[PDB]
Amino acid sequence: MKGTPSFGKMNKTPTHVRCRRCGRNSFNARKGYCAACGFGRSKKIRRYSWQNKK
Amino acid sequence: SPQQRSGSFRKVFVKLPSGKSTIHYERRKDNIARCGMCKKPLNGVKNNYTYKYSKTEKRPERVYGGYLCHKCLESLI
Amino acid sequence: GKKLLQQRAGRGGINFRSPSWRRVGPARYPNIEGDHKGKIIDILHNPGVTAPVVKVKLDNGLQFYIPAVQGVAVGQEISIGKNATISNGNIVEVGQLPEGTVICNVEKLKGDGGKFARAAGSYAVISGKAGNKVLIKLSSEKIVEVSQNARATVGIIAGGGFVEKPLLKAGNNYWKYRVRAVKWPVVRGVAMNAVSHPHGGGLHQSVSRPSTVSRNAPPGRKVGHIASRRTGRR
Amino acid sequence: TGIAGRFGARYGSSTRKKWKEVMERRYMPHQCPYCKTTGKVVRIASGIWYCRKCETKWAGLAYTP
Amino acid sequence: KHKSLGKKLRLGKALKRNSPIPAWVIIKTQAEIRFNPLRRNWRRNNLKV
RNA sequence: GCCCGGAUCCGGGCACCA
RNA sequence: GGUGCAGAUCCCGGCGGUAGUAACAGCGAAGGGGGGUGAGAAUCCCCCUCGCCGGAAGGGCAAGGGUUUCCCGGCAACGUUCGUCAGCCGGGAGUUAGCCGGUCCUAAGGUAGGGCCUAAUAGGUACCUACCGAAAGGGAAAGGGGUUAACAUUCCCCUGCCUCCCGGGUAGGUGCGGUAACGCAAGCCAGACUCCUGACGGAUUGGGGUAGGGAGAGUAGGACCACCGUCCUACCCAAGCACUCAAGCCCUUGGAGAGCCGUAACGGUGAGAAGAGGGCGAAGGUGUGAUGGGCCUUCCGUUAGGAGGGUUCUCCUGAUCCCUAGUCCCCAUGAAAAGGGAGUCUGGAACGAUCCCGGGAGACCGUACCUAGAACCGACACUGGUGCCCCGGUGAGAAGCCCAAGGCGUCUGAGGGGUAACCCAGGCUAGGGAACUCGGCAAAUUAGCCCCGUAACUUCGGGAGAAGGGGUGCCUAUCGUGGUUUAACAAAGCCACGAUAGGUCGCAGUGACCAGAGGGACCUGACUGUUUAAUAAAAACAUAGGUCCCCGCUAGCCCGAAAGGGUGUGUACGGGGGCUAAAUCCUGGCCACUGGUGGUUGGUUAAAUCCGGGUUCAACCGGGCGAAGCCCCACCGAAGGCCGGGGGUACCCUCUUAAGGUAGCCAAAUGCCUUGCCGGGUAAGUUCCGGCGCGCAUGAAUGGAUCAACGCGGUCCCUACUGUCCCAGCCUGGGGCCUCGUGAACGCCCUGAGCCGGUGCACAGUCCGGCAUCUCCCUACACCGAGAGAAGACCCCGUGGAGCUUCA
RNA sequence: AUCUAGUCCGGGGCAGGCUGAAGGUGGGGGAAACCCCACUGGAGGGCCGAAUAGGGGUUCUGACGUGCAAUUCGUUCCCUUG
Repeated sequence: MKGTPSFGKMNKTPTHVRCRRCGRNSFNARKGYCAACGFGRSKKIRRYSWQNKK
Repeated sequence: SPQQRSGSFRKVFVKLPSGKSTIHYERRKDNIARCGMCKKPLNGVKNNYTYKYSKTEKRPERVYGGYLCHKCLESLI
Repeated sequence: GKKLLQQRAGRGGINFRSPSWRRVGPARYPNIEGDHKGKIIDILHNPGVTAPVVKVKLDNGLQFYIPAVQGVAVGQEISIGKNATISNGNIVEVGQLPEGTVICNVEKLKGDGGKFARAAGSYAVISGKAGNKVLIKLSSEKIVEVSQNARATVGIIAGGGFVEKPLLKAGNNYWKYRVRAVKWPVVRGVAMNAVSHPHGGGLHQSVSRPSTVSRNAPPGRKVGHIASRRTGRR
Repeated sequence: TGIAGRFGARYGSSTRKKWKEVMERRYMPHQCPYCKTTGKVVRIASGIWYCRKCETKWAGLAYTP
Repeated sequence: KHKSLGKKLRLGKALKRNSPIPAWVIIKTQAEIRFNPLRRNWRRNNLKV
C-alpha cells in the first residue's frame, strides 16, 4: 500500500552517502556521482545559471 | 548473519562428561584436487583443509602416481 | 502515443539482451590452413541453441566447438581440409563434392565460421555450379551461392524431431525462454490501448484496418502482416 | 492413457495422445550401435545418448537414438 | 556494527558528542539559564548518515 | 490555365498565395 | 510620499464559545495481603500468593540507529493519569584479536585513459589497456574452564595450530617392502608445460551418526504426610593428537546357464557372477587432553575463611541437524576467479628437506548497546512495515487446549455501581420453519479415524471424501506382527503398531479442543496462473494448441545526432511481426471497395543536363529528354471485411456494389414490439427450464456448435437446518451512568431563535395578525435550524486547456 | 527504481498427511496373442492443511471513519513442489 506500510522499507542502506569534496550527503552511491557538486564525472564544480532566481 | 549453507552445524554430547550444549560451525568437506576434462580423481591421493606438510603420504609411489592412473596418460610420455 | 515494445526492444536493455555467459562458447570453425586431423573429446549441451556441440582437438593442440552431426561419437577421428574424404563429421570443401551431397554448417566465404544449416535437424544439398561458385539449396527451399573453398561438415545436425512433442502447459515454455532473449509472454495488440499500439482501442477488440502494411511504413507502424504478397490459409 | 495418466483430465484427449506416443518411442528397448543391446542406452540431454556398458557417448535425435 | 572508519575512526562532528553547556560557563556568564542551541535526541532528530 | 487522348465537349496525369 | 481599512474562503499574533465536554474500552492478561523509602505512593522497592505467554510475549544475531550501554545523583519540562521511577535531566566511565570479520578474488554490472564520433562538453562508446564491483558467493590456521558495574573465539590459565624466517640434527643427493591395488621422514634452487580441489539443479529413498528426550537401580538434597508413599533436582568432559570404519571404488585368485548373486526399488554377470583373500577409505566413536575443572551437597566460624562427602550402573526413543550411497527428471542440464596440491621435463650447485627439536615475527581497520506492541521507517514510546535463524501431555502435526526452562501483569489511567436506556462481541429460546428479504445475507446444520458402499455423465484419466449405512469411552485380561540390545530363528529386558474375549457407567464416548451441509439444472471462461498499491478479482489479461506474414545473414525487424548498436557466443526444427484461444465435430459464398504484392503497350512526371529565342552578359520565354509514384492490368478473404430487394411459375431474369447467410444456434450476457406463444415447476412464477422461430439487429479463426475436469464467477429448484421472521424475552464480557486525574476539534453576523396562518425573488429566529410563554440543572432522542464538512463532478458558457483519433 | 514495474547475478525457505502414473515381481487362466488379481514403485504447473511458518485479500457491503492507522482490526475465506 502506497503510504504507511511502504515507508517501512526505507530502512536499508541509503541512496546517497557523504561526499569528500563538498561535505554534503549527496554522493549517489550506485552511480559514482555527487548530485550536488558533480564529483565523480566533473572536475569543475557543478553550477548552473538557473540555480537562483533573477 | 543468520543461516548459510556454506557451513555445517555440529552439536556435541556423547563422548562427553561435563554438562553443557553449544554449536560449532565448520566448512564443508573438500574433494580430491580440481580442474576438468579427463575426469577421474584417484586412489591413494590425499586432500585436507590444512596440510600436514606430508609429501609421500599424499600420493602413491608409481611413475605418474599423483597425476592420474594409467588411463589418460600413455599418450603423454 | 508511446513507443511500442519492438521499439523498446531495440535499445538493447537488459530485459532484451541474451544471457550468453551460460553457453560453452562460439560454435565456429577456426582459421587453419593445412590438412589436419582431429579427435572428438566431448559432446555437450549448449543451453539456448537447440543443437548439441562437439569439442574437437587438433593434432597441433587446438580447441574449438562446432555443432554436432547426427551419428558422431566421442573418441572418433575426423579429418579437416581439402583432401578430406566423404564421411560424417569431416570438414571438407564444397568445391570437391559431387551432386546431391548432404552437408551442414556451410560457410559463405573462406573463414567466417559457418552460416547456414546450423539449427537442429537442418541440412543443405549441393544443387549445381556457377562459373566461380557452387549452388547450395537451403532448408528454406531457396538457393544460395558460395565460394569454391567454403568449408562444410558432412551430415545432418543432431536433434531432429525436436518439435513433435507438445509443450503442453505454460510453464514448460517459461524455462525455454529464460535462457533465450525472446520476450514471453506475448500480449495481443488488440488488448492494449490506443496509446500503445495501432491495433488498440475500441468497444470490440478488432484490427480496425486491414493488417497488410507497406514496406515503406515508418517505424512504429510495421505491425501485422509486413509487405505480404498473399494471405489466407490455402 | 498409459504413461500419460499422470496429467489427469487436463490438456485434451488428442494432445495427451500425441505426447504419449512420443514418450513410448523413447522408452523402447534400444540396441547400442557399438557394443550391442548389452547395456541399455539412456538420454543425457536432447540429442545426447550413451550406453551404460561400453560407456560410449554419441549424438542422435531428440527422443530416439 | 560495521563502521567504515570514516565515522568511527574520525570522531567529532562525525559520530561523536552532543553535550550541554559546561557548568563553569553558566556561572561565569551569569546567564539566567543557559542552553545549547544545537541539542538533539537520538530518537526524535536525524543525523546525516 | 497545360499536356494528351477521345467526339467545342469528355477522360487521364500535373500546373494553380486575392 | 511606501499617506487614512470592517470585509479580500485576506496575512501574521494573541484570545474566546463548544467545554472541564469527547477520548484515555474494543486488537482473548489480573490482581490481592503484609512491610519500606519519601514532603508527597493504585503507579517505585522487598516477601508470599494468584494469573498470562510457552513455533512466541522465550533464546541468538543483521541492515538501520548512534551512546540509546554501565555506575552515581535528580524530577522545572518529558511519559496518554501519578511518579520518589525511566530509552528523560546532571556528573563520571566503557569497545583490547596471527586463528572472528573487513582487507583479497571474481559475478551480473560499471569507470578512467586512449582511440573513434560531437559545434562543444560535465555528451556517446562496438575496440585496446588498466582498475572497480559481495561484512549471507569463494577465501591458511583455536578450543575449553575462568575473570568486570560495563569487553571478551579479543584479557588470564591450560592444551594447541597456521604462514614466514633463523639455529641443531636426520630422510635424501648415493634408501627400502609387496604379483598388485599401494605402504614411507621423501634432497636443494630457478624455470617451462599440464592435470586435477576450488566448483555448484530439482525430486525421491535406504544406511550410519549426533543434539535432544525417556525408564529402572543407587547416593545426597528438597516437596508433601486426613491416608498412601509417591513426586522434583544433580550424576558430566571442548579443540588438538593416537587408533578405528560403512558405503563406494580398486587388486590377486576363482571360473558360472536354462542358471546363480543381490536390493527399499531399479538390478549384476564370460568385456568374468558367487566363494576366498586384500588396497584407499565419512559424520562419529574410544583413549589422552583432565588427581584438571564444574555440578550437587554437609559441618565449624557465622568478619576472613576453613574442613569434608558424592559425582556410579543397565537399557530405550531420536531429528526438519550431520555424511554416505542409490535411482529418476528436463524443447530447464543447474557461476567464475584469485588461492591450493600434484605430475612430467630443462638448467645449475654438492649440500640438504614437505621429517624431528629449540628460537623469533604476524601491520591496518570494526568490536558498547537495541535488533523491535518503547531503541529501525511511518510528523508520536503509532495495533502498520522491515527481519531472519532456533525451541513435556493429547494429537498425524511447528494446529487448538494445558504446563516446564525463560519472561511478564507497561499491548502503561483508575475507582463505585441489585450494573438504567442504548451500542460493540457472545449463550439460550416454547409452537411454526424462509411466512424475512433485491437475494436463506447473517446464523444454524455437518465434521476426526476404521469397515462397508457409491449414480448419471465422461476427453476413460476422472466424477469420488459422490450419495448413503455401521462402529468408537472406561475397566480386567490376552493374542499377533515388527524393532533393538556383540542377538538368523527361539528365549530375556525394553519399545511400537494391529486385533480379540469378558465386565461396566452416563442424556451424550472424535464427550472439551480441533473439525466438509448435501443434491438437481442452466450460462460463462477450457484448466494451474495475472490485474486497477487506497471503492472493480471478473466472463477481463496470459496460457498450451491452431494458423498467417517478412527474411539466406553485408538479410529481415528495431535503437542512434554520428561513431555505431540490440536480436547475435544466434542461422529457417531460426529470429522478428499479427489474429485466435485446450480437446472433439467443422470452418460456407464473394476480389465490386479499401489495403498489400507484382507487371506494363501506353499517358503524366522534379532538379540537373541539351537545343532555339531573348539579353553586348543574365534574369526571362519556349522545345526535347523525363526516375520513383499515380492512371491501367492481375492475384490475395485463418487480408479489413460483406452476405439485399423486385417480377414470374423450389425454379428463372434485373439493380445497387461482387455475391446474397451454408453447417449450425436462438427471444441468448445478442428480440425493439414484449411479462412473445405452449408446457414444467409453485396455492399463486415479469425471474428460471424445455420447445417454437414473424432472427428490429445470430453465424463460422472477425471463429460456429459443444461442456468432461476446474471456479472466493452469474442464476433457478429441492432436502436438511435454523431467532431471518410471526414476536419478542432472559442472561454474560467491554463501554455508557456516578466520582478522581489528564485534556482537544467542527459549527459561531447576533444571542435576540415557542408555534400557527400570511408577506416577500414566490417555504422567516428577527417582518404582520394571533395563540402561547416563571427561572436554573441532569439524563435520553436526533425532527427543525432549507444542520456541519468541500470556489458542483451533472448541465451550459469562455474566440480556456490536456490526452487520443483520422478521410481536418 | 531505499516505494513500485520488468530483468539479470548471488543467496534463504515451504509443519503434517492423502491419492498412487510409467516401470518391476509373484500367482490364476486359456496352445497362442494376451487377460485378471495381489504387492512393490513414487510421477503430477495433483489434493487436504500451521493466529503470527510464508503469500493473498472474497463475504459480512462487520468495527473504525476529528482512527491504533492519509488504508488498519475482527470474522468468513483463497494458495502452498511450483
